[PDB]
Amino acid sequence: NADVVFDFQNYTAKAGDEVTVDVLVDSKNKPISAMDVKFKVDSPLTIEEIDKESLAFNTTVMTNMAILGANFKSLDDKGEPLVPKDGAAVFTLYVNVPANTPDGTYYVGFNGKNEVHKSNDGSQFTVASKNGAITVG
Amino acid sequence: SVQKFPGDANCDGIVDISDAVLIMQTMANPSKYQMTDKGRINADVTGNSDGVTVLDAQFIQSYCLGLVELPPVE
Ligand SMILES: [Ca+2]
Ligand SMILES: [Ca+2]
Repeated sequence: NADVVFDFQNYTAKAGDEVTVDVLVDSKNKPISAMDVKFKVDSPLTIEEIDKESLAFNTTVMTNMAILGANFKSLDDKGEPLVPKDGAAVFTLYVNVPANTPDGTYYVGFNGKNEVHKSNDGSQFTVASKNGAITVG
Repeated sequence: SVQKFPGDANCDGIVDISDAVLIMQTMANPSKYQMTDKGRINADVTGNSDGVTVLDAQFIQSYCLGLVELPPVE
């Protein structure tokens, strides 16, 4: 069973809407030192922007929109890895639903990179994800 | 001489965001967190051999995102 589980949450939209996706995490109150991830969404939806703040960790997220990549370090003022703030977005994504999107369910999630680091030595947690359904009607 | 491995602050044989974490920690609490002599050499990746600062940690983050290249091995 995964050490930490991301909840992309579920959303409803109509064609033409922007959806704000708040990605939550449950680490079972374990601390996390850093994340380095990539995102995707089912076509024809697009991720238009990755927010540069992580509310769960009160830190700046570095992004590369060309690969939908994002990373950060999550340490307190003495360098200790942080427990994520319960209920707070770890990442926020802004998703565009084009005007001509057919009715359907379109998933947002990770795209083959989802690193969650434990410490300072390369050790990582195992990771799972759930939800991320954007139901367009 | 032993060839350096630019980016590999923690000397685990790969460059990834844990290297940025170690850099930050060594400045936040030097009593608790240190780099080895090799790690410190490895960690200075930008700034023209100015020493290790937060900009080195950020450069490793950029590298993990595909935005920059690490400096030459010596
Ligand atoms: Ca390393
Ligand atoms: Ca430097």
